[PDB]
Amino acid sequence: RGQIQVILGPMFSGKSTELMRRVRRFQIAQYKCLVIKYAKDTRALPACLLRDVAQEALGVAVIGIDEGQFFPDIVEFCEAMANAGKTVIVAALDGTFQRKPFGAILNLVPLAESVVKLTAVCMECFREAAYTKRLGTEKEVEVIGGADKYHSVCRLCYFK
Amino acid sequence: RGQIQVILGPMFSGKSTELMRRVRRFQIAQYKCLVIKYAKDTRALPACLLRDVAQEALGVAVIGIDEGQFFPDIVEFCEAMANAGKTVIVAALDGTFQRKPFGAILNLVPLAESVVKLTAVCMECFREAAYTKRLGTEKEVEVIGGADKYHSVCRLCYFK
Amino acid sequence: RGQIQVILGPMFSGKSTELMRRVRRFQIAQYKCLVIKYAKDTRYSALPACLLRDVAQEALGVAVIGIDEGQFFPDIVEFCEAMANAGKTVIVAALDGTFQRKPFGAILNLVPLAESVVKLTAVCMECFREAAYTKRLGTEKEVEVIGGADKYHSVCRLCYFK
Amino acid sequence: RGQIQVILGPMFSGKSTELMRRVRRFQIAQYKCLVIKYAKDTRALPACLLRDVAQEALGVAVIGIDEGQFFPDIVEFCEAMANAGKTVIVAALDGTFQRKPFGAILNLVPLAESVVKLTAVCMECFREAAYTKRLGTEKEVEVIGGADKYHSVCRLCYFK
Ligand SMILES: Cc1cn([C@H]2C[C@H](O)[C@@H](COP(=O)(O)OP(=O)(O)OP(=O)(O)O)O2)c(=O)[nH]c1=O
Ligand SMILES: Cc1cn([C@H]2C[C@H](O)[C@@H](COP(=O)(O)OP(=O)(O)OP(=O)(O)O)O2)c(=O)[nH]c1=O
Ligand SMILES: Cc1cn([C@H]2C[C@H](O)[C@@H](COP(=O)(O)OP(=O)(O)OP(=O)(O)O)O2)c(=O)[nH]c1=O
Ligand SMILES: Cc1cn([C@H]2C[C@H](O)[C@@H](COP(=O)(O)OP(=O)(O)OP(=O)(O)O)O2)c(=O)[nH]c1=O
Ligand SMILES: [Mg+2]
Ligand SMILES: [Mg+2]
Ligand SMILES: [Mg+2]
Ligand SMILES: [Mg+2]
Ligand SMILES: [Zn+2]
Ligand SMILES: [Zn+2]
Ligand SMILES: [Zn+2]
Ligand SMILES: [Zn+2]
Repeated sequence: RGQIQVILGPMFSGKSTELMRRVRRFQIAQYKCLVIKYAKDTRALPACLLRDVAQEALGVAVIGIDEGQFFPDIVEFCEAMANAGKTVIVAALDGTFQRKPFGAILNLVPLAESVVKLTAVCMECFREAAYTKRLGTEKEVEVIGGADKYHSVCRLCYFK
Repeated sequence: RGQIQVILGPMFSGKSTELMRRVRRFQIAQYKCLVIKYAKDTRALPACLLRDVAQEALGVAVIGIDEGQFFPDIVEFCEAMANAGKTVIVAALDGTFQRKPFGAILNLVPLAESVVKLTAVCMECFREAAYTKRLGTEKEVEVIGGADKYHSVCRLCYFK
Repeated sequence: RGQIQVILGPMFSGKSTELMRRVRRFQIAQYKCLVIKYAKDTRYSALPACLLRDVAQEALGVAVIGIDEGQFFPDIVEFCEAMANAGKTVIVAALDGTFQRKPFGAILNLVPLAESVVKLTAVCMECFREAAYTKRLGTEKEVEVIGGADKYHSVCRLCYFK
Repeated sequence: RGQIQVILGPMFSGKSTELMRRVRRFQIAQYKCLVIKYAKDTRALPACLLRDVAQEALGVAVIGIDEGQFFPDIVEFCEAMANAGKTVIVAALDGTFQRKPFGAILNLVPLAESVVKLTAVCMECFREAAYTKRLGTEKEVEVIGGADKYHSVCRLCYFK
């Protein structure tokens, strides 16, 4: 009985922490677990493509993926692992700094048995934040960074 | 202080009921409300394009949209209404009978402050259902119908 | 495989609507369902009862039981626990707090027995932010006073104490 | 604008982890935070009574409380702090090993703006667990321990 669970939200909403909470629940109950992280975010197997890690994932019952937006093969991997009877849990940004779909990640939603969107605190007005604002002027989608380069932000502060 | 809330799920998960629950909360507190329904679902203003109802929506504080996947202008409408300070609540299928994104509806996710995926009961094995199976052989995406044409289904029953 | 699900929240949060949404999911899938309402709440908008024991026999022939306004049944705990242990799905909509923000009857005893517990939210009728509580408008002091928005406001913390 | 949030669940459901997730959200946004833990669970200020820690809590905007069931003054403390404009977040067991209310903790529910009940994995059948079973024969409520002394369990496994 396989499954895909998706944890969405802006930056600073605790997506990775929620991923680990969910994974630890199975681990403490003696399930074999594997967590995959995107190798280029360096601020628990590192990977750039999920296929590079698929043999390790096959010998496990529960798979966690952190920063799923950066994996070009996120959809085919999760779907194949869930159909092989694995529980797959994915933490990911739903939107880029432009509030557009981040990579292929939203194609998981129609495939998922569970989808949640977490919330952050607006770093500018301190209300609830749904979005991520880029502070600099860089235009490319992939720019690795933390609170130095990004603010979690509400709708009003996003457009300010 | 505008916002977009999205209620996703397969068929038979009570998306419309949850939309009404949320809308009634505001209405009981004296907010002016408008509910829009897709005119072609024959099975509360009917509409085929949201632009056709934009004038009525402008004089209201809370807008509910049922079956949002069928409006080709869902994204621009919701984003415009939320930026104009309105609370927009959207009930929508996330997936077609093929478990692919239904129209443009997933582009709302990165723009929404709240996203939830509801669950149905599998009509074939009676466990939790996340998907919709088409019973017949028709291949086009838009085919209006209820439990006579569709089953809410789990992963296993979907592929049976 | 029985179950207790609990839907909490202040007044005007849509607890009854969420109850019905959950019950209809099972019904549309061919499960036999029963909904029980508190007989003394005769407000405009499904078996009426004052004690859940009085409808136990009907409940035994069904797979899914919904209970509206569970706070008013003195036998809520033993009924739900017995039905869930007999393999039924029991769904309970109830106020968690009185107008005094105190536990409403025996209803919180269900929480340690329940596999699912949610607390819904209302809109503050005085400042229009999120409301978690119910304020009584009049001066009556007894717990049980039936009424709607004529007698009660859903209210935030600050408006509750105003 | 003060607030009480309550995180309930059986053992091994990640209540502490969810508490920290929520606290870190505020901290990363520059709020002053304090976390209080029950001093007698020695498996972040330790305390036996919340009143012993009330002066520290007054100089802070966000207060987290771990294992709230063990503080006899949980209700008056949280209510007082929330009315003073603080955000109070409480992780706690809802039920003892006998599935009875654990201390005074349920009296927080009618005072709280947010209440959630987390789930664990059944350590005996591996389905969803809502309860905690004591493995030994000791009869007193307070017995500190982990997976050595307790299993998270479903309804059926609880009564087996
Ligand atoms: C918004 C955005 C982020 N990023 C990068 C910045 C970060 O390195 C990474 C975000 O990782 P996350 O793990 O999503 O960021 P986080 O740790 O703040 O979130 P959480 O607390 O929820 O775990 O993605 C982009 O490259 N492009 C973008 O448009
Ligand atoms: C799955 C699927 C449904 N449909 C149609 C069938 C229905 O008429 C409509 C589904 O609308 P819904 O409002 O999703 O159906 P519902 O009433 O069961 O929903 P709920 O109980 O959650 O309120 O879309 C398609 O046209 N194509 C598809 O691929
Ligand atoms: C708060 C409170 C309510 N009541 C009564 C008033 C109502 O008759 C009943 C509350 O029923 P509800 O069904 O909780 O109220 P509702 O129908 O407005 O809420 P929802 O939208 O969530 O369904 O209890 C008391 O008798 N004493 C009290 O202290
Ligand atoms: C069920 C139960 C637990 N305990 C004790 C045992 C532990 O020391 C403590 C457990 O509190 P928790 O913090 O709930 O234990 P946990 O670490 O499993 O929690 P989580 O993973 O959700 O963060 O309570 C009792 O004393 N009596 C009881 O009846
Ligand atoms: Mg991260
Ligand atoms: Mg519908
Ligand atoms: Mg009601
Ligand atoms: Mg703990
Ligand atoms: Zn802001
Ligand atoms: Zn099935
Ligand atoms: Zn208010
Ligand atoms: Zn079990």
